[PDB]
Amino acid sequence: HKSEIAHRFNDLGEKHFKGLVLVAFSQYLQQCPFEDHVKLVNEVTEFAKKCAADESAENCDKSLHTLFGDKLCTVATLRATYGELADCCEKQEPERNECFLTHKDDHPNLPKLKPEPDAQCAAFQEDPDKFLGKYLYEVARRHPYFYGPELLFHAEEYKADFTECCPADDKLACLIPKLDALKERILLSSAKERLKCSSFQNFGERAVKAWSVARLSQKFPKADFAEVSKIVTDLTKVHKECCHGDLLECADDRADLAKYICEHQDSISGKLKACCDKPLLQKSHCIAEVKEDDLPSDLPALAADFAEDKEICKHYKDAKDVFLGTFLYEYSRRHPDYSVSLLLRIAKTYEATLEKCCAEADPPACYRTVFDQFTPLVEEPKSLVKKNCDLFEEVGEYDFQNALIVRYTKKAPQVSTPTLVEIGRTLGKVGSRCCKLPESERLPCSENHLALALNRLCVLHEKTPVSEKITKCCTDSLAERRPCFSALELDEGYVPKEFKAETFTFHADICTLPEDEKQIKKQSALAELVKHKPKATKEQLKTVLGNFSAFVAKCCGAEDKEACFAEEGPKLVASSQLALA
Ligand SMILES: C[C@H](C(=O)O)c1cccc(C(=O)c2ccccc2)c1
Ligand SMILES: C[C@H](C(=O)O)c1cccc(C(=O)c2ccccc2)c1
Ligand SMILES: C[C@H](C(=O)O)c1cccc(C(=O)c2ccccc2)c1
Ligand SMILES: CCCCCCCCC(=O)O
Repeated sequence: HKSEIAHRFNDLGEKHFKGLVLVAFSQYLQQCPFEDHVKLVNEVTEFAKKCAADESAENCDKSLHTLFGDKLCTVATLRATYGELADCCEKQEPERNECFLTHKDDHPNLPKLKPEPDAQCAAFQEDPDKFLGKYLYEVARRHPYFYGPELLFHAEEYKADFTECCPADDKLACLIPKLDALKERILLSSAKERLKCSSFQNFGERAVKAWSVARLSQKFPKADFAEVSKIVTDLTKVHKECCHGDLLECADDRADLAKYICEHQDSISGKLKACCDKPLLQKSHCIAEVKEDDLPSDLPALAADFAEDKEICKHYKDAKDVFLGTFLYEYSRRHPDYSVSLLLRIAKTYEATLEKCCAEADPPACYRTVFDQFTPLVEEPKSLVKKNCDLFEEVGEYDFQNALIVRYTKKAPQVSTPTLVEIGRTLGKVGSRCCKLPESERLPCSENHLALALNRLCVLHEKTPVSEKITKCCTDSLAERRPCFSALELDEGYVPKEFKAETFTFHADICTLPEDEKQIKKQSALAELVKHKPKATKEQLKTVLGNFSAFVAKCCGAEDKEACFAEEGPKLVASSQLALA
């Protein structure tokens, strides 16, 4: 391949090429308007077309990193708007691309995307290509680590909605509950992918491989070790490329893997039939979200190879990577009822037991009971899910969220109120999605979603560290994160936050808000109560938050709303300090 840009343009096609180039530049240049990005994509596409025609032509032989970085570094007002990226532009490759990746702005703090059914249908009918382009741009610049090919698929779902609802007489009623649905899927898809890039960033490639082996083995328990290894190998390279901004290489390798899985469908899973008779982007997405295959009847007993065999210490010392790899593969297949992080905890415990037993006088008598060391690792998560799902089913999403906000504020009262509310709210919505499932599917649903919310929190903590306890849980071990976070207790060294009257002061503006923005104001007050009175019992806090809810409802239903807030507000504040003693 003489011209790498021609190669990728030839393989991907103009439509997807333009999309992936837009995403690539949007994820870095988050402040630059859409119009300006379009002009940048047009110039890049023109260069690809020229190179596709004559591969010996000017600068066509240069690397994709060279061409990308050179182009990024020609953008108007770079030093002023993107001072960090501007410093990278001094450097040669591969140092320059490495600098770009380091200084990629994680949370840009742009306004929330509000659907405009009338204006967006108009823009869509006017020019749909540009309308889809704008969607890629808006999502890419808000989620800088979003997988290029996956975002193209979400753009198709976005398109499908707007083709279906714009013809309809009523638009708002048609689009909002679909665009609300699409926004959740974007948040989850973005979160899953941020965990993969975070895992690479924080724990390296060996951790991503072990996670993938565990997950694919659960999804494809029919597949043999050599098949899982092949998929994990190819998928890791895909994940590495997409996470490191190599969208063109990534889109191509992802398409190839999807083509391989579907060609070898019969020996991988019987659930891939639906996925494999679909178009390109829909196929890849379907495989990624595919239901776990039925357990094979012929899954082998593991006690013989991993507990009873007299030469395991020999197998461990000599054939280590294969032996531990085979264990993780085999143990994962037979436990779709376990979370990925639980399976990696069990693997780490298997290894640790072999280290100990194989250093001592009679190893076989020692490691014979290795499987029984897993029992505690399975019960701790199973109990917390049973316990939290009982609470959720009793009190509902709102009070469950409030329960979690109190729990975490007490664990980490140094963390900002918005973050505490966001995390407690998110893990509340986990209760809503997961607790209503069959009891066996709860733990994986819960602890896998917990991994997404904890990764979120750990990314915010990189931006603004507040707690050494949090830094340790976030950086020490991927497998041990949730346990480490669960282990945290109320820091007895913490100084109760100085009481600001203004903090618990409410006005009539609260009454016009939708129900969830109302909740957030009160949930923000709950966090502030725990911050001022952290030794207050969970029951004391439930009482006071009740008084705040009663007060808001009373004054929002008043003749003079502002006179009610102004009169009753200070009284509620004063009595609450005494109630939380
Ligand atoms: C509007 C402009 C164009 O089309 O010149 C443009 C610039 C960049 C990306 C894209 C796209 O993603 C896209 C989406 C659907 C069809 C074709 C392109 C489109
Ligand atoms: C690095 C990244 C990728 O490898 O996916 C990427 C994204 C978009 C475009 C290009 C280019 O090769 C390019 C070509 C000409 C001008 C500007 C960029 C490269
Ligand atoms: C209802 C139940 C109880 O009190 O035994 C319970 C269990 C767990 C946590 C909490 C809370 O902290 C809480 C605080 C305010 C509102 C809602 C829940 C309450
Ligand atoms: C700083 C926020 C702490 C969040 C801990 C979440 C762990 C899950 C739990 O045990 O509830």
